[PDB]
Amino acid sequence: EDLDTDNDNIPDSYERNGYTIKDLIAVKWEDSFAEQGYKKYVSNYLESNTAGDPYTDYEKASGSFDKAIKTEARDPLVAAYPIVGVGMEKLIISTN
Amino acid sequence: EDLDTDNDNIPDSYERNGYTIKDLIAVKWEDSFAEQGYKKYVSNY
Amino acid sequence: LESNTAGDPYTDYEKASGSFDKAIKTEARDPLVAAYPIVGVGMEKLIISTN
Amino acid sequence: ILDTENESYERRVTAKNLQDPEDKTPELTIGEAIEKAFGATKKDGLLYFNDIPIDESCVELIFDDNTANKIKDSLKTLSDKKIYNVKLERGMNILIKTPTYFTNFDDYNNYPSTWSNVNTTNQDGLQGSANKLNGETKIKIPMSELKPYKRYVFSGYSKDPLTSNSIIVKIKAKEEKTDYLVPEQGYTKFSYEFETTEKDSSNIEI
Amino acid sequence: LKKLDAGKQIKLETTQVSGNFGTKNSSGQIVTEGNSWSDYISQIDSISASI
Ligand SMILES: [Ca+2]
Ligand SMILES: [Ca+2]
Ligand SMILES: [Ca+2]
Ligand SMILES: [Ca+2]
Ligand SMILES: [Ca+2]
Repeated sequence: EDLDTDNDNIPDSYERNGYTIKDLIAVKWEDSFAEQGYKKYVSNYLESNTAGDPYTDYEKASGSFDKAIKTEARDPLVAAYPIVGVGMEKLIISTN
Repeated sequence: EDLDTDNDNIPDSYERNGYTIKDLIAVKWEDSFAEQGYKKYVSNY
Repeated sequence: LESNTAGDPYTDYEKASGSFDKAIKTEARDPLVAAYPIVGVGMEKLIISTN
Repeated sequence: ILDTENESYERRVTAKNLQDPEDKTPELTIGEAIEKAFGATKKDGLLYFNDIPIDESCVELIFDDNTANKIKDSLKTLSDKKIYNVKLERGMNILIKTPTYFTNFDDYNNYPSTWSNVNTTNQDGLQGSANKLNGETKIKIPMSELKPYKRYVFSGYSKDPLTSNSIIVKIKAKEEKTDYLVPEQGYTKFSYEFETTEKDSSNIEI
Repeated sequence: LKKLDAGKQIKLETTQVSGNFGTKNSSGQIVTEGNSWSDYISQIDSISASI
């Protein structure tokens, strides 16, 4: 009842029932933790990377990754993933 | 009767008679596991 | 006294056991037959030109 | 995708595979997926983005044909016919295009001009207040508050709780058009379409 | 160009393709460079049947 099947520092029951990170440690989620600023996280207790991105569930939830990653990509279910494209600002047509 | 000759975490008798994966562990296949979503696997031991 | 009797990349046990690449022919499992490719080129159409 | 004029966003959210019994990924609904993806906060369970109201009522959802089939079939067995109550599934493409101007008649007013005679202090509208007073409601949009050659849509929700007389909506943007909206005692939406032109035209009157 | 008018068709036969596969390192760390697919094409096609 305190196993870690995927070895991502978050126990199985926490990933199933909800957890949050306090002092770089995954704690069981109480409903009073909200209104303080804490978010409720859930993840796959058999996957170490639930969203399939380079970062494990703990690195995401803990925020223990690149600090330029958006705050919503700390959720083990939202993937840290860039959408890059090109946009035109002036169009120039020539005869030569 | 619980050897692993090829060292692929699945025992010989399971690979010969049928197995499935439950919680990242190879378990012996019961015919009730189907209808739950589980597939029967066999491989070279 | 030799670990590779035929002199090929594979030891006597890997050959006899078949414990190598599965595209190697069945006779090259014999420690005395060498696993060894004979590659050549063969012509299928001959084209001659003036230019 | 969330379009939110002046900035666009694109997200990927993990969805459980229902055929795999060993896929222990947490199950989400479309509303929970949207809240997790864009960091939306819910005021009355209504999922504001920053302060732009985001709901199946406050914005317009756009799917591809495969996602709309999976949503239409799951919309039947659901008691709450809310789109945000359908499960998230794999390969499901959603697009949220927030409106340029919007009013719920309760707390959010984004229009640059005003409507004629509101009559809030009600308790209908799917939430909060609504509009009343058969007298004509119109709005003047200076055509400097819109883009030159775009095609727009105008939507809202309308209820007539006694299956009574019709509503008649006319829009003067490029082709002055008129249509006959017959409400129902429940709430529905109309979504009439118009279009601007002329690069600083006359004005826009709905 | 006249065979093209007689209703013949142009075929695009792919003779080989080069590509990689991904191997996770037990923490979700995929790598693809160095994992060439051609190292398994000969071995798979030899013990298999095509459907
Ligand atoms: Ca875990
Ligand atoms: Ca996990
Ligand atoms: Ca084995
Ligand atoms: Ca020897
Ligand atoms: Ca309202």
